[PDB]
Amino acid sequence: KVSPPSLGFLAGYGIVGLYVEIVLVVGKFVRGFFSEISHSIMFEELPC
Amino acid sequence: VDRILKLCQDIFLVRETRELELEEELYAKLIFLYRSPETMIKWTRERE
Amino acid sequence: VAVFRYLFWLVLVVVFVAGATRISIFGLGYLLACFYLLLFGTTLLQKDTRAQLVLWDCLILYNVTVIISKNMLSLLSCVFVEQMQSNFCWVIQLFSLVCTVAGIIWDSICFFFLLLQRRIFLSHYFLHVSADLKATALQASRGFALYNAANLKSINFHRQIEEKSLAQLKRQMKRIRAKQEKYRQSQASTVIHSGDYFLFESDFLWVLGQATVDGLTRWLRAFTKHHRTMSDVLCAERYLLTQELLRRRGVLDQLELLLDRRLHIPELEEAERFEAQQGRTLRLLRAGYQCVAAHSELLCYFIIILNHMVTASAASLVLPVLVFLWAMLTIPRPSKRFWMTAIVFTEVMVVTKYLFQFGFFYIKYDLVQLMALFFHRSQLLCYQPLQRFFHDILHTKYRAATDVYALMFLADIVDIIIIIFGFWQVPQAFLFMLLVQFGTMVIDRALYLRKTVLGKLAFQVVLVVAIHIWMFFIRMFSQNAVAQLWYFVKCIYFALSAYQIRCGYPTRILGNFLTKKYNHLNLFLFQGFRLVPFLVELRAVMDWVWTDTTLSLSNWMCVEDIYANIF
Amino acid sequence: IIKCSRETEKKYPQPKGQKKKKIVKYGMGGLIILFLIAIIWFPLLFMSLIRSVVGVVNQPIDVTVTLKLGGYEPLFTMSAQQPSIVPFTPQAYEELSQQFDPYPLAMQFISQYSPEDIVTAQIEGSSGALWRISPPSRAQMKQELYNGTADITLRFTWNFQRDLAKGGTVEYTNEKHTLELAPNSTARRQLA
Ligand SMILES: CCCCCCCCCCCCCCCCCC(=O)OC[C@H](COP(=O)(O)OC[C@H](N)C(=O)O)OC(=O)CCCCCCCCCCCCCCCCC
Ligand SMILES: CCCCCCCCCCCCCCCCC[C@@H](O)O[C@H](CO[C@H](O)CCCCCCCCCCCCCCC)COP(=O)(O)OCC[N+](C)(C)C
Ligand SMILES: CCCCCCCCCCCCCCCCC[C@@H](O)O[C@H](CO[C@H](O)CCCCCCCCCCCCCCC)COP(=O)(O)OCC[N+](C)(C)C
Ligand SMILES: CCCCCCCC/C=C\CCCCCCCC(=O)O[C@H](COC(=O)CCCCCCC/C=C/CCCCCCCC)COP(=O)(O)OCCN
Repeated sequence: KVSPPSLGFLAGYGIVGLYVEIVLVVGKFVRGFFSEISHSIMFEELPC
Repeated sequence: VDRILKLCQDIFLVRETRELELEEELYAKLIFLYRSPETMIKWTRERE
Repeated sequence: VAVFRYLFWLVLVVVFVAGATRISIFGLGYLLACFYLLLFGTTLLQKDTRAQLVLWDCLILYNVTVIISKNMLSLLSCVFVEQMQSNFCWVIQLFSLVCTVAGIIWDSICFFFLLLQRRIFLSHYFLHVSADLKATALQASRGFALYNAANLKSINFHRQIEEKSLAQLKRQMKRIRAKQEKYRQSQASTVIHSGDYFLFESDFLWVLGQATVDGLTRWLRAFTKHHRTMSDVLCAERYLLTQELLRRRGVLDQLELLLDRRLHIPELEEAERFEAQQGRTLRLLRAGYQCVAAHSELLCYFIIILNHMVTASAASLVLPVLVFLWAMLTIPRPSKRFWMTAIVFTEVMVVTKYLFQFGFFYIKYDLVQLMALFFHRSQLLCYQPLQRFFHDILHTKYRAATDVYALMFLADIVDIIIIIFGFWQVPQAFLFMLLVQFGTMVIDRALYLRKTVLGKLAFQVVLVVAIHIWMFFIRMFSQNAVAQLWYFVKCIYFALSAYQIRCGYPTRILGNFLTKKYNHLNLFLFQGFRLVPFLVELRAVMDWVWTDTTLSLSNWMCVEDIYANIF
Repeated sequence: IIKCSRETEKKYPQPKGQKKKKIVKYGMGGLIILFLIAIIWFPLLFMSLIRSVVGVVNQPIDVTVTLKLGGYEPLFTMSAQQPSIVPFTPQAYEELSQQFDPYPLAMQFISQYSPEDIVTAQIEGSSGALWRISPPSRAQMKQELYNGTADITLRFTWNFQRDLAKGGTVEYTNEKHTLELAPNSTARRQLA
C-alpha cells in the first residue's frame, strides 16, 4: 500500500506533546479565572 | 479558623435540608466577613 | 472424614469428567447421572441403606454394560474399512467406532471409584455420618431463626444510630434558627448585600514470613467471625442432639442472640485444642476454606462472569445480565428461584454443547460453575403482576440505607486508566466508550445529587444491557485482553451500584468526602485532587447544577473556593 | 459596568422567592458543560482522524527483469508492460490461500496483502531482442570459461516501476541477485 507521511510527529512523542502543553496552559488559565475570584470582592459587592 | 469553618458547614447543612430562606442570610454574613479585614482579624482571635 | 464424607462429591466429579472426556454418545448417561445425583445426593444419603445400595448397583450395572458395549463395538470398529467407511457416517459419528491398535481408562476409574464408595456405604462410619447429616438437616430452622435474630439486631442498631444523628441535626438547626432570629431582634432596634458588624459580637527470617501469614490468617478469622460463631453454636447443638439421640424443643434446653452461655462438653474442647495444635502449616488454608464457605456466594458471581468472559461471549452473556437485574436487586437472599433457574440454564447449556460437539449435525469452564452452584445451594440448605410486585419491593424505603459513592467513582476512574492504557478497530471504539463513560459519570452524579432511586434503577438496567449487547463488536488474547479486564471493572462498578440501590440513599449526604478528618493524609489527598485539571471546577459547577440553592454561579464558586482555602 | 448591572437589576427586581433561575440554570450549565466536553474531544478527534489512513494499494504499472553475466553486458532483459501484468482477482487470492493453507505464516501474510495488493507479471521468456556481443568480449568469455579458473557471477536483477499517480515514494524499487558459480564444474562447461 501507500500511506501519506502527514503522520510525521505521531502520538507518543510529538503531537501528543503539543496537545499536553496546550491543555495544561488552557486549564491553568481557566482555573485562574474561576478560582482566584475571592480577593476582589471589595470591588464588586458595591451596592451603590 | 474554627468560626468560619462552622459558618460554612452551617451553610452546607442548611442547604442539605432544603430551607433556602437562611442560605441568603448566611452567605450575606460570610461575604460581609470577607469584605472587611478588620472584622476577620476580630473574628479570628485565640480562645482561652 | 475426608475419605468417608468428602468422597461422594469426588466420585460425582469423576463421573462428570469421564462423561465429558469421551465425545461418543455413551457419556450422555454419565452426564445425566451426574446431574441427577448432584441434585438428589442430600436426600439420598439420609434414606435407608437398601435404597442407595440398589441405586448404586444400577449405576455399576450401567458402567459394566457400557464397557462391555465398547468391547463388542471394537469388532465393528476394526471392520469399518470394508463397510462402515463412506457409509452410515451418522452412526459412526454417534458411537465413535475406532480401533485401539488404553483409551478407556476413565470408565474403569469411575468403576473403581463406584466400588470404593459402595464399600464406604457398607461401613459403620457412614452410618454415624448419616446420623450427623440427619442432625444437620434437622437444625436448619434453628439456624434460620438465629440468622434472623442477628440481622434484626443489626438493623435496630443502625436505626438507633440514624435516629441519634437526625436528633443532632435537629438540634443544630434549632441553634442556627435561634441565632438568626436573635440577630433579627437585635437589628430591629437584595438581602445578600446586607450585613453589618453587629453580626460579629463576641458572644531471624522465618519469623517474618510466619508473622505475615499469621496476620493474614487473623484477618481471615476477623472476616469470618460471624460465620465461625454461628457454625460453632450450631455444631455444638447438633453434637449434643446426636449424643442425646438414642431412639420437642424442650430437650434442647440442656444449657435470641449470639450467646455462648451454656454447659461444656470435653470432646469439643479437646477438638478445639487439637485444631489449635495444627496451626503450623494448614492454618492459612483452613482459614481460606472457611472464608470461601462462609461467603460461598460472591465466588459464584466470580465464576459466572469469568465463564461469560472467557470465550463464551456467544450465549453465556444472558446469564450475568439476569444476575445484575435479578439476583442482586430483589432481596438480600437471591433465593431458590434464581438459583434453580441459573443452574438449569448451566446444565442445559452444557448438554447442548455436548450434543453440538458431535458430527451428526467448554466443559472445563462450566464444570466449575456447576460445582460452585451446587455447593452454594447445599450450603444454603434452607428455603404477570409479580414483576410489578417485585418492582414495588424495589422501592419500599425500609432498608439500612447506607451510601457508598466514592467506590463507583473510583471504579470509573480506574476504568478510565485501563481504557487509556489499552493502546500498547478496538482503539477506535476506545474513544466512543471513553466518551460514553464520561457521560455515565455525569449522569450518575446527576442521579446521586437529587437522591433519586427509581432513576438509578432505570440507569442501572439500561447501562448494563447496553454494555452487554455492546460485545457484538468485540490480538484477541494479546491486545483484546485489557478489554476483558475493563469489563471486569465495569462488573465491580455494577455490583457497587446495585448494592447502593438495595441500600437506598440515606439522608444528609452532601459535602466533600475527603474533608472528613483534619489529618495530614486528608490534606495530601485533597491537594492531589485539586491538582488534576478540569475536575474541581467541574465538580463545583455540577453540584451547583443538580442541587437546590439560591446563589448565582459566581457566588457558589466563591463559597466553594473559600471552603477549600479555609479547610 | 457595576452601575449598569444595578440598573438592570432595578428594571426587573426578582422577588425574595428563591427558585434560583431554574431554567436559565439548565441553559447556562449546559452550555458550560458542552464547552468543557467540546474542547478536549476536539484535539483527540483531530489527533485520531489525522492518523487515520486508507490502505490505498500501489500497483506497479511496469516491471523489468534483467539477466547479466560478468561485468561485460546484459545477456537478456524483459519488461512485462500492461497485459502481462495480471492483478489478482479475489478468486486468485483464495487460490493462493488454499495452496498455502496448512502453513499459518503464509495465511497471515496473504491475509494482510489483499488480492489488489498482490499481482503477477507474465514475463515473456522467449520474446527477446538480439543479444549483441562485441566479439572481443565474446572471445574473452570463451577463453576464460574454457581455461580461466576464476569465479564469475551473474548479476540478475528486478526493478518494479510504480504508477506514480498511486504514489509509492520511490517508484523504481529494485533488488540484485548475484550468486557465484563454480569453475571446473559442469555449469560453467555448459555455459561455455
Ligand atoms: C500435590 C497435591 C497432592 C494431593 C494429594 C491428595 C490425596 C491423595 C491420596 C488420597 C488417598 C485416599 C485414600 C482413601 C482410602 C479409603 C479407604 C476406606 O475408606 O476404607 C474403609 C475401610 C474398610 O471398611 P471397614 O471399616 O473394614 O468396614 C467393616 C466395618 N464397618 C468395620 O468397622 O471394620 O474401613 C476403615 O476403617 C479403613 C479406613 C482407611 C482410611 C484410609 C485413609 C487414607 C487417606 C490418605 C490421605 C492422603 C493425603 C495426602 C495429601 C498430600 C498433599 C500434598
Ligand atoms: C430472542 C429469541 C429467544 C427469546 C427467549 C426469551 C425467553 C424468556 C424466558 C423468560 C423466563 C423468565 C423466568 C423468571 C423466573 C422467575 C422465578 C421467580 O421465583 O423469581 C421471582 C422474581 O421474579 C422477577 O421479578 C421477574 C423479573 C422479570 C423480568 C423480565 C424482563 C423482560 C425483558 C425483556 C427484554 C427483551 C428485549 C428484546 C429481546 C430480543 C422471585 O420472587 P420472590 O422473591 O420469590 O417473591 C417473594 C414474594 N413471594 C413469597 C410471594 C413470592
Ligand atoms: C494466593 C491465595 C492462595 C490461593 C491460590 C489458589 C489456590 C487454589 C486452591 C483451590 C482450593 C479448592 C477448595 C475446595 C473446596 C471443596 C468444597 C467441597 O468439598 O464442598 C463439599 C460439598 O459440595 C457440595 O455438596 C456440592 C458438590 C461439590 C463437590 C466438590 C468436590 C470437591 C473435590 C475436591 C478434590 C480435591 C482434589 C485435590 C487434588 C490435589 C463438601 O461440603 P459439605 O461437607 O457437604 O459441607 C456442608 C456444610 N456446608 C454446605 C455449609 C458447606
Ligand atoms: C490516563 C490517566 C488519566 C488520569 C488518571 C488519574 C488516576 C487517579 C486514580 C485515582 C483518582 C481517584 C480520586 C478521585 C475520586 C473522587 C471520588 C469521589 O468522591 O467522587 C466525587 C467525584 O467528583 C465529581 O463529582 C466530579 C467528577 C465527576 C465528573 C467526571 C468528569 C469526567 C471524568 C474526567 C476524568 C479525567 C480526564 C483526564 C484524566 C485525569 C483524571 C482521570 C468527588 O467527591 P464528592 O462526591 O464530593 O465526595 C462525596 C463523598 N460522599
